[PDB]
Amino acid sequence: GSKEDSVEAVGAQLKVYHQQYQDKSREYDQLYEEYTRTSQELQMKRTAIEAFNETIKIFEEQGQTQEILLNSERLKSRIAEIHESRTKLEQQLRAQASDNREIDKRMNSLKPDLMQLRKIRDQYLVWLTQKGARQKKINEWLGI
Amino acid sequence: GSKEDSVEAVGAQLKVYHQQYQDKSREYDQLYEEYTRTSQELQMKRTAIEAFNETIKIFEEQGIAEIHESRTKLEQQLRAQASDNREIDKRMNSLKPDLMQLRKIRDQYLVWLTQKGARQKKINEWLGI
Amino acid sequence: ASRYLTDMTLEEMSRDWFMLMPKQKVAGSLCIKMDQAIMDKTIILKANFSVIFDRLETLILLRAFTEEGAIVGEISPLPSLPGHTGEDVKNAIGVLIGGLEANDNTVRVTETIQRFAWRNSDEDGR
Amino acid sequence: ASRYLTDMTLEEMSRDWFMLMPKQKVAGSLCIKMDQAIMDKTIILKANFSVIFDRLETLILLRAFTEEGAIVGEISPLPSLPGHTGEDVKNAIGVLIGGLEANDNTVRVTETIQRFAWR
Repeated sequence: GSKEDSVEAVGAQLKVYHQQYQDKSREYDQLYEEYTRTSQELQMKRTAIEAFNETIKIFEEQGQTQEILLNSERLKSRIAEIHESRTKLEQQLRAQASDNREIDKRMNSLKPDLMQLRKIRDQYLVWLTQKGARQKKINEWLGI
Repeated sequence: GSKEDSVEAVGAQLKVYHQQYQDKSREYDQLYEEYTRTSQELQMKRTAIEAFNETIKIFEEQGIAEIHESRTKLEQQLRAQASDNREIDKRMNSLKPDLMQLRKIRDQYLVWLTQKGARQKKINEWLGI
Repeated sequence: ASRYLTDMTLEEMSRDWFMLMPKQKVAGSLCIKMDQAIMDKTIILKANFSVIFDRLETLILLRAFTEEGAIVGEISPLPSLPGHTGEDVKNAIGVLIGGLEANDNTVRVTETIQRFAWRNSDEDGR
Repeated sequence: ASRYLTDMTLEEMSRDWFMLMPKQKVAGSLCIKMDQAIMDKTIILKANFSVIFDRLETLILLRAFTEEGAIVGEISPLPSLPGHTGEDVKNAIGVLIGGLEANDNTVRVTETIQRFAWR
């Protein structure tokens, strides 16, 4: 009756806020797992292209030690293919780094609403607790 | 006798909060005036030192040593006064959060009292008109 | 980040106002009072609220004024209830603006309101 | 920056607790309950609260826990009453700490409280 109806309504609003926070944090967990996965992939690709860089540094040092026919000309073509493959691998690496930055953007766009929802959920819980709502009713409103 | 008692207590608390706000505001303004004053003083001292060592160095390309000691004392004065001004800046930097929070809390108490049935005369009464 | 904007003055927030036809609705823990006896007017919405991360966070008080300064509407957090989110304030602004436009009223919001939590488009001219 | 820090979980916040000798103070709009029946105990304070500018801004809830895990004290915002400032919480925490110390109880606070609230 009035004063009890208002407490029950605040409990319903706590349920709403808690479900909203659950959804937002679920989305954030999805994005965070994706971010960690793509970061590990970026590290792998960095290591691969770094090995390529080492091999091509050997190539520089061995190309400066020459200064015909086909003893060397047969290599200086497939090795240019290896150069092109290195630069293509990096074209993929930076393309993935862009998507990783966009994922970070989407996560940082969620952090404010996430923190606000968590704080207001805890505040509604504290209010209901101060109005005499036992832990069983609080868990009813939360869900589990 | 109960609800009115709570309203009156919240009104006295609004009095206290408005007092805190208008005290820390006086403090912050007193410090801002001093910051600008010492800033302009050090600004003048910078160009004074400029002219000092400018006359020291330019007219030395040909061949009056007390001007060196004058520049020494001026550098020392500027150093100490810059330390003092930076302390004033550090002091008034930690008042802006308290000022913002106090203003928001005072306005929130005002709105709470308004919704509980406090007229404009009562609010001005708790606000010193 | 983290600021506190105030479109209204202490007198404007503390000023008494009377509703001829009181229309009081509730959006979340926010109360939206409106005088539906107002018609064919140009109304400006002025609000004090705190912002964080360049988003509206907590509404301190919103009010609606005519050109001559009279108050015709208000959005305020209820005293006995806990706080609200920025989306609650946006919904409250939307409800107030829709209810006001339903009576041939030209609602306009301030620049600070139009930045963070804003609604409304345009009314004709009565 | 701005960060909402939490020492307690949902269960610790919603948990039911009792006071055999309830002593209560009301500092501003903050209620400080404690059990005066607690003597010669080790008690830890846990708090959920917001922080802006590396400063305590708003307390959501603080509760005192024995080493076993029983809630014997609480600092909470009063419902249906306006908010508070950081200094209010800073004083209420000291009030609770002194009330616990009078009963020969040693009080410790979490690493979170010691950075933004201290004693």
